[PDB]
Amino acid sequence: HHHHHHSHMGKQASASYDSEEEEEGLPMSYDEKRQLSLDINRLPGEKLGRVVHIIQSREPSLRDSNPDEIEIDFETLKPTTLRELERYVKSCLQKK
Amino acid sequence: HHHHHHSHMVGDTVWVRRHQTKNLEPRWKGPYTVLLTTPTALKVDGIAAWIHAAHVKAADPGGGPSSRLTWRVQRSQNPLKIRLTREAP
Repeated sequence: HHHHHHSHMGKQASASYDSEEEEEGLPMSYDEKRQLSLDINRLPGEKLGRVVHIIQSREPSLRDSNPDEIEIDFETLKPTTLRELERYVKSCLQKK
Repeated sequence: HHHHHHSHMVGDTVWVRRHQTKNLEPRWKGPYTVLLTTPTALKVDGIAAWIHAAHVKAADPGGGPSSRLTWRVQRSQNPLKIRLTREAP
């Protein structure tokens, strides 16, 4: 015989589109490319593991041509994949 | 200057190579706990005989399981691009 109460009440989700986004998704500034750039490469093979995971999962490269090296060209990378990989690493760290 | 001495620790498990003609097929067995220690020989458990320390080898603890293929950032001809190189385990 031991009695202790929990407590969880209320739940609501409210969200829609960010913008119209009639295109694929290119509302990214150069600053956005710069932000995901340093944030990825400063962090070890864990986040470098996540960046190479996503780019090679959509478009493979290294496995065909020199698997010991990969270059992630953010400035000429698709802004869809950039903004996707950006929000992914941001929610992967949850740090401010 | 080489003193005819092998430091074998008493209490250590050591592989005792079968004393006879120099063939790779007579190998060591055990490993046996060192009971007695002299400058040039040692007596161990299991074999119940004195062995010359040149014909003996100290056993390994185990090792260190440490592996991970990882990416390393080099400075390239870049605005904000990076070059990730897969390093050894």
